Amino acid sequence: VLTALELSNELAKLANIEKEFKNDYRKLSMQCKDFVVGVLDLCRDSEEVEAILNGDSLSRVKLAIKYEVKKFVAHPNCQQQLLTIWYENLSGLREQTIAIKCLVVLVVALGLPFLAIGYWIAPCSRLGKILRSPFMKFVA
Amino acid sequence: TSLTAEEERFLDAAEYNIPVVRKMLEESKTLNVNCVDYMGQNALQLAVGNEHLEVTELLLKKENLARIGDALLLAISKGYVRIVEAILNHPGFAASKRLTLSPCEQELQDDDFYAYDEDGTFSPDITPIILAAHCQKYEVVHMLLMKGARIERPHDYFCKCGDCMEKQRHDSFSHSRSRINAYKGLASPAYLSLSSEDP
Ligand SMILES: [Zn+2]
Repeated sequence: VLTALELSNELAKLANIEKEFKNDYRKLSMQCKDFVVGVLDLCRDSEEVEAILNGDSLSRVKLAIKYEVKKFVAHPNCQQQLLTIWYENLSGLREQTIAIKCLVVLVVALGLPFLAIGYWIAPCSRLGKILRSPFMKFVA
Repeated sequence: TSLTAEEERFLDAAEYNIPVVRKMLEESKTLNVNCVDYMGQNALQLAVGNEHLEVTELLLKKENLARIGDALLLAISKGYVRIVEAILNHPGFAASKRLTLSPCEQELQDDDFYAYDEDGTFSPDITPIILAAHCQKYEVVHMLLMKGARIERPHDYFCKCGDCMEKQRHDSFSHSRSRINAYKGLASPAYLSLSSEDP
């Protein structure tokens, strides 16, 4: 999978450099991307999905983002893992409606100075884990 | 190639000559039935992957055998109706819950029932009935329904039972995948038409 990602990037760079056989190199890079996406698609356990998404820190997801391997990142096997970290330390809030999320954003907007000053003790408190989740960082 | 000459001859005869298999499997202390290649398929698996009902019946005549569940799954994945009938006629399915419940949670699974070549299995959550529904084999679905195999409807997404929480704690991805597989089996036109009255 790492070999296919690197080869896809190299073939895309060659497609840019040549411009004569750009279609050939783009087709080859698409072949590499398709291979990576299929190998990810074969996963049927969390262990396999993790092994694909980071090698031996989502390393392969970051590499695919860098190399514009869009179908690998957008695959449900990767998306579920990304949502796992995204909605970390907060499980019920994932299932809430969009209106509840907007209300949470409004509450955070109202009370941002209070939580900011409480961050001096938050890591020793439970609320520090809540505010340190990626979704809460985005909301903040 | 760690396999001996006699077992190699028996295995290639099973894959391809019924009299050779009959002679090798009769009144011979050697030539173990559940032997396989180093990275190949079992004798039963080779006899089921290529359609040969009589050799499969001769292989299944032995009381002690392995990879019976994998043979059933491979036969069900295709239109091998008579092979499925012969395999289901084996006493192992009748005298156990192997036919109904999924390989992952059927039992302590010390014995390699549904096991594939080395470590894998199709997904461990796919029962023979679910696989038949997935492939849309009306005859196979009908046969499995007559044997008592039904697709168990997965619980609600927000279920709070002990089993659902236990499956959600570790490998939630496998939980979601197994739910999708069960719904793919249930939403199959074959299972829909043959499983219930007023479908
Ligand atoms: Zn439940």
